[PDB]
Amino acid sequence: SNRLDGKVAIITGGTLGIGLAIATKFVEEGAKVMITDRHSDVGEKAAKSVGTPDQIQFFQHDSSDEDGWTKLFDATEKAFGPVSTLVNNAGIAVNKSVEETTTAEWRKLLAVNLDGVFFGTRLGIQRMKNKGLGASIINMSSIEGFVGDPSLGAYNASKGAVRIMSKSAALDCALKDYDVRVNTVHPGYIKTPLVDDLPGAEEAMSQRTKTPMGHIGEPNDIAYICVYLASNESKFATGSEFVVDGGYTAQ
Amino acid sequence: SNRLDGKVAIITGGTLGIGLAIATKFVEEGAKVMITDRHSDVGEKAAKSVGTPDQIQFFQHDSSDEDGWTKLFDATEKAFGPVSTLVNNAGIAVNKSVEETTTAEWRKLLAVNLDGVFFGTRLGIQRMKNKGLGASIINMSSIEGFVGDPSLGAYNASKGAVRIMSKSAALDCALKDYDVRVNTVHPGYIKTPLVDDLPGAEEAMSQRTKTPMGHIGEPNDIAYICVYLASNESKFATGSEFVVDGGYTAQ
Amino acid sequence: SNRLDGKVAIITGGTLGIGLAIATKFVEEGAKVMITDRHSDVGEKAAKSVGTPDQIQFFQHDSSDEDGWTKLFDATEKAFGPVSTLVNNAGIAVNKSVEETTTAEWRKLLAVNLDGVFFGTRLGIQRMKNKGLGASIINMSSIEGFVGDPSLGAYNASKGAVRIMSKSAALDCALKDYDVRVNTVHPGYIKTPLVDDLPGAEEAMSQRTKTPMGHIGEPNDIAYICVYLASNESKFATGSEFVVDGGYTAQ
Amino acid sequence: SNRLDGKVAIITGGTLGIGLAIATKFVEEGAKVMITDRHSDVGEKAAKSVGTPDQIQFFQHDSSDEDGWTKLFDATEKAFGPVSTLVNNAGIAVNKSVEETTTAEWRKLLAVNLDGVFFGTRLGIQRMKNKGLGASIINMSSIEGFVGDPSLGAYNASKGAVRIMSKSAALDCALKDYDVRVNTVHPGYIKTPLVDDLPGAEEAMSQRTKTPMGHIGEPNDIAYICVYLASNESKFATGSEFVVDGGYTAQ
Ligand SMILES: [Mg+2]
Ligand SMILES: [Mg+2]
Repeated sequence: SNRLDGKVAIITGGTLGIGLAIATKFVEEGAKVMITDRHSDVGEKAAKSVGTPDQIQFFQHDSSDEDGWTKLFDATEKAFGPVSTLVNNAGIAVNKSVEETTTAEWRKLLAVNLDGVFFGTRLGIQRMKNKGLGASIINMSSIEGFVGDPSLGAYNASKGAVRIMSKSAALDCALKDYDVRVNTVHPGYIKTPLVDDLPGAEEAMSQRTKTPMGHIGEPNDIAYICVYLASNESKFATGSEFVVDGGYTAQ
Repeated sequence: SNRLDGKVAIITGGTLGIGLAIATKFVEEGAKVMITDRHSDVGEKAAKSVGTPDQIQFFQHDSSDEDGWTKLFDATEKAFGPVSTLVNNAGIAVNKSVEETTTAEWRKLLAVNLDGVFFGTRLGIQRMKNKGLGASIINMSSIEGFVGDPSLGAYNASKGAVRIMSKSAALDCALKDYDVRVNTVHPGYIKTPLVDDLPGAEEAMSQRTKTPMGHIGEPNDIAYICVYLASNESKFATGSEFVVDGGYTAQ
Repeated sequence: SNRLDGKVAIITGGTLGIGLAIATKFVEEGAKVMITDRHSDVGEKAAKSVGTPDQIQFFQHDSSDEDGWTKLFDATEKAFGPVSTLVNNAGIAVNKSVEETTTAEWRKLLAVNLDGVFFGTRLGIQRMKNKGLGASIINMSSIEGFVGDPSLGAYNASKGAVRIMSKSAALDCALKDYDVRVNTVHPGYIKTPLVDDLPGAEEAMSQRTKTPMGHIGEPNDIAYICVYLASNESKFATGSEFVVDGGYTAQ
Repeated sequence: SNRLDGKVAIITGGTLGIGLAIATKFVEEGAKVMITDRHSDVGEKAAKSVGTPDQIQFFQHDSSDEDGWTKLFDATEKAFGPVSTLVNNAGIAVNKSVEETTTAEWRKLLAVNLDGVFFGTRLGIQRMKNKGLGASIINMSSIEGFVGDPSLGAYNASKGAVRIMSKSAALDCALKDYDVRVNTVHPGYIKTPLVDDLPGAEEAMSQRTKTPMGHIGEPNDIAYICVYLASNESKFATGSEFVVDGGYTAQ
């Protein structure tokens, strides 16, 4: 409890699965939270299921929407004060090999998975630097950021981009003493909407040959590592990659 | 000599520096070559300086231009026969931190560095698969694909994407027995015409803290590794990353 | 608090610096702790400074001493019950390049840094498996396990071995459902007793060219990540590497 | 041809499989070669099957034998002149998980796989530095140096050690302008005599879930990459890892 005391966090795609879990644990640790999503209907209900308006609120926003990012930060700051933590968790997947990926699919996935993370990270640095907030930007990546998958071409590209782009940002912040850390989280297959949208994915990735533990993880598995990265407990961690994949990339 | 016998290669951005060196060594090894770039002035002059039309030719093209990619393959195949080797070397850089990167700069760099490589790789697989050519796609990455640089935000992103996207393509090709290999080359600092126009550039790059050897490489350093990857000598190498950085990433 | 409720942990080299910090946080989180070292004086004094005998105790032991490992587990189990957590933190360093390393120095460093971790890990698996303890083995590595250092030849070797050997153990435990997780922690430069004994050491370590943040970390920086890995919060994390180096390996 | 003109190489375990292939390609490229083996039953037959005494010879030696290393360098230098290339290829494997590994098996495997490579690398640097030979030390590693295997505990450890230890050596040599490069080769599964003796070995290694290409490699696959690393073609490559695993580590 209170591991995130005084923190003010923004979690994109925090109305379901992983995002929702992170929001729940964040509030549980004393942080003010603002979750985002493109569906206001479910948004409001998700925030309320986690806590009261004084601890968590919802803000309709598409991570690929650049201008919206500024409005998202203004609303969050106006409601809870200066933002200190950002979790770029919103993302989509396309079940296509590089060979069979259409340019439309390619641009659509990168708009969210890459441009969106870029927009959030860029603005996050500008808004959270030099304010003694112990700012932390957590960029949700994936095991798909370390290894490839024959049917996740576009996805693999976006995740590999986020992985290294985050290091660049981490270095710049550290070298300029911005008081902003940047790190990536690389979830292995986790029981969530994105995976439960990928035909037979959970069954396939439960096989011992894919996930050594013989089962996939749960949203809280990612929420806990995010709490650590959001808290001052990891004040010396920046530009690092934290994997929680049940052994997937160990073999 | 003849380490690339019978090969037909396409080299984007092969009219200068690294690209030109790869083209030179490729022809030298018996491969038919087609180099590209948007500048026909230097392009046509470059091809002729390497060899005659029967061994090497120039094709004006912007790697970011999707439709052009099909015309590029048709022209090459029409001149030398079925393409068997593709080197995605064309790329640009922006000297900006993630924080100071404009969306215009971001999209412009990704259009060439990411979309361009995606377009080439996707079309390459479709055209070079299942033809007993011993097809090989070499995606030029960088050390900036392994580690970040505070002032190369966008660049880092595109190189990180190419790095993992290439593994995806490598896997799909192998698993489907397409007879197509996909690997990435990660050059460290290389002494090129552009580098010479920047006062103190090579100087800073040669600092022991950056490049342990105390000096940067030359175009041929990258050409030689590309020869190996283009030849049947590396028929068992796919989805791998080959670094030639003077020890940059060793420390 | 109580993030390690019911846990029984063994921490080698837990009488000073990092080890002592891990022990402090562990007890603080409700875990019973047994620290080890070769100096009884400092050891007993250390345990008592952290807590009472019912929560923490000391056991004189050399991690390189194979037989002692069994006595260490028996004493810990006899005092607090079945061991569920093992932190292989004891290690030594030699300031020598590979070229100038004597065979005696080489064997001496590997005896502790490699054999010692092997002994603890091997026995740990045998003793902590299949007991519903949520067992966790944390092998202390280093940034020197990812990158090399011209003056830490032997050290680099032992850290590189621990890094991959741990993945092997992690996989075997997961595939056999031993209820035992294995992960490595890779600290960057940390303000340890040794570092403070070397005039100007923290200075060289703090150079931006080495640690981007401009300063080294503190013992608690490593203790916090160890708490996460020891708790059920990371039940889906195994065979992974967690880095806390102030940006050292990011560049 | 003549890609290793003037080179004088030593290849440990060069009387069979990979080692023999490397020796064959080296001589074929103009290098003088000395192959070693712990045993002498095929040493002469092997060298003679590759070429005449003026191009290749055999020297009985156990890589774990420290003193023998000096005699090996003297014999080679006496026969062909100053050694310029060293390939630490001799190694052994134990099919045991970390949990089931005996201390005897542990020490035995490390003596050859780790100590042996250390002995060769250390002496190599001392003997080949500052002589304008374009010296190159190639330390044979494995995919088991990047990822773990539940039944190769000790093996994983030794390969992870060689992987990082090599980087240390590479840095020291580069920083001190020793004119010695150090790199590692990480073969995936390779069809070797030993493999043919294990029933169903190639079958299990050819599973798509293990090797995406659906088949393992051959000795020449490793010989070719070694030629590149031994020649001046890779004068700017040092401290790097070169993987040829048929896509094993790509997924
Ligand atoms: Mg580095
Ligand atoms: Mg893998």
